[PDB]
Amino acid sequence: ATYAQALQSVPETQVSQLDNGLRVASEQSSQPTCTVGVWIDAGSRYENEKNNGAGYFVEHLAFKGTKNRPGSALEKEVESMGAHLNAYSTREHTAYYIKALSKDLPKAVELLADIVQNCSLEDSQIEKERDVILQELQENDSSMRDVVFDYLHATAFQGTPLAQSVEGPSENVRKLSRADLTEYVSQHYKAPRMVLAAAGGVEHRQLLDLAQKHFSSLSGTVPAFTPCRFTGSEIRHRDDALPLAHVAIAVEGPGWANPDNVPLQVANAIIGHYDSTYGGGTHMSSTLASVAATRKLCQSFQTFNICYAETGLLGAHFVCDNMSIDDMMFFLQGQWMRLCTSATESEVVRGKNILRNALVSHLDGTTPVCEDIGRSLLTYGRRIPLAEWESRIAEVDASVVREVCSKYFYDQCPAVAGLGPIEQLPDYNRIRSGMFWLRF
Amino acid sequence: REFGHLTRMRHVITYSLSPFEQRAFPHYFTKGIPNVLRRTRACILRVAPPFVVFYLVYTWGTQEFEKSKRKNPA
Repeated sequence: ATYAQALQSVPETQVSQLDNGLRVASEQSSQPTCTVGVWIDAGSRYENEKNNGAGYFVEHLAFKGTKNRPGSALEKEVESMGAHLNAYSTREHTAYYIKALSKDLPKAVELLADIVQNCSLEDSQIEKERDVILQELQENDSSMRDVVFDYLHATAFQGTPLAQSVEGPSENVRKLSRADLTEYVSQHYKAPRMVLAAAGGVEHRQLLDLAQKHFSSLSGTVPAFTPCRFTGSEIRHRDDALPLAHVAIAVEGPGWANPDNVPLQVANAIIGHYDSTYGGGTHMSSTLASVAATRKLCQSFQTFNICYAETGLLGAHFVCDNMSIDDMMFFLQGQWMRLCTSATESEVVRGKNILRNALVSHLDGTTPVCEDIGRSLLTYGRRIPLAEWESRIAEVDASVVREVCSKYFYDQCPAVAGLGPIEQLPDYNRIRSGMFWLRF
Repeated sequence: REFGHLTRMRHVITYSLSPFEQRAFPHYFTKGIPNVLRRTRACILRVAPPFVVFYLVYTWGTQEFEKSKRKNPA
């Protein structure tokens, strides 16, 4: 194959639906292991200030027992077959999945339906998980990146439910009752909002029969989603006891289904990423990475394209000592401007190659493919094939990158989060002025 | 003295808005006028009396000086 025949030879995601509206999607291989999961259109952005944290609490109680499998029994079953049960929650999505052997798919599927359908939500377990969730909140406080991105979401989407954190404030953790959680599950764990994905040695017809045997009870065939205003704003938490400062800056980027995402991702690949444990250092094609390695300006920087249904965070996060924040801002915004006005074809080619490599390398293993299927059916209503992603990347050039980075970056108000010894984090007006060029 | 090495500061959070998200003259009169009146009552008895004394002294000196150039019958 020539990577054009290899893309054309990738197995096809097969999608069906139950009468209740539960979608069933699978990518089959010849591997002897599979990943099967449920992805739900439920998150913190669906929570208000009183219920905020309920979804994380329900994820916490997910494996602690159902009416059929009390307490540890479920875990025992999973552990007794060599399978791995995992879960996660975001501001928009929730997922419960099993990594099992291909011959364990029936039981795995059964284990999932029970988990999403019949969680006990027992009050004793609710108190134990209350204690656990409080300790995990204090554990999350120690992670400067998690805090700085929660801050970025809180100031960018202030007044909206997208500013909410996934876990909610600790006061809600202490106040959430069983009635709160049962209401959350009854309003958000619905078949039309769920996707049963499976990647690996899984036949779609057999998975569909399993879903019709285990999920057909679910809601047949309503509060959901209001848009979230973006705000140019800054939140600076100064703690000079912290050794390194974290700075996250983002403009309003596109939502999930916007084609602008493909050129913008290309542009982010042009800026790239860095940390001080890199081989390439000063020789890196990314200008910011080479300046950061030559001057030791930062410990790391990453570009990001966070997407929600209708908006997102397009920007960069960097970590540096107190005396270099300013420099890190100057060279980062400059790169943004250099892309808006003078993108240049060869680095667009490099960024396109980086994006194709990221997309292909990410989908390695049954679990990434299962997540791709579930999250893709939630965000696009479809699994976009890699051949299509390649078609969209192939139609990117320096004119396209210049135009889209102009549309999203140039002369736009960013949202800014600073955490730590951030006295040298530039004043908001100085950053905002760094978002345009007078020469241009 | 440069930004980044001025002091130690801890546990202080600041929230700011973009200038393009907010107004430049919000409540400029409904709040500004009471503030000017408050700032005027706060200082008026510290500033005004010396200038009242100057007005009186100036008034007296001028009228007296001009009261000396007048002919006194003699």
